[PDB]
Amino acid sequence: QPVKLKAVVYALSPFQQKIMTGLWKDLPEKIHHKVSENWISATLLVTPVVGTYWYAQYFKEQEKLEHRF
Amino acid sequence: EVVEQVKKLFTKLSSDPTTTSQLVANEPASFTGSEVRMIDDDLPLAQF
Repeated sequence: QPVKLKAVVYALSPFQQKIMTGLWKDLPEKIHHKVSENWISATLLVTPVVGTYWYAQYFKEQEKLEHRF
Repeated sequence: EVVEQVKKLFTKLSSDPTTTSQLVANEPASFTGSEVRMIDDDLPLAQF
């Protein structure tokens, strides 16, 4: 079923705009946004992997030293 | 007779030195590829 919309849209031709310079425009703010929104998500993905890996190396090292005469 | 009445009546004209060819030269007209879409789905016919 079609929607029934009322809007005004202005568009400029692709051959009247700069195409690539927008990739490195306000670069610091982009990084700021990415770390600000996603630091909780990155912690919930990185902490269990690194924590479990670190414990396994910690376990294997001690177990290797108890069996050593 | 038209020339004589024009000479008689059209006396108090401005005589400003501004000339149309200089006006178009300092403010030229250029074409910009672009579009405006006025979406209104209550009108019965579309016109573009």
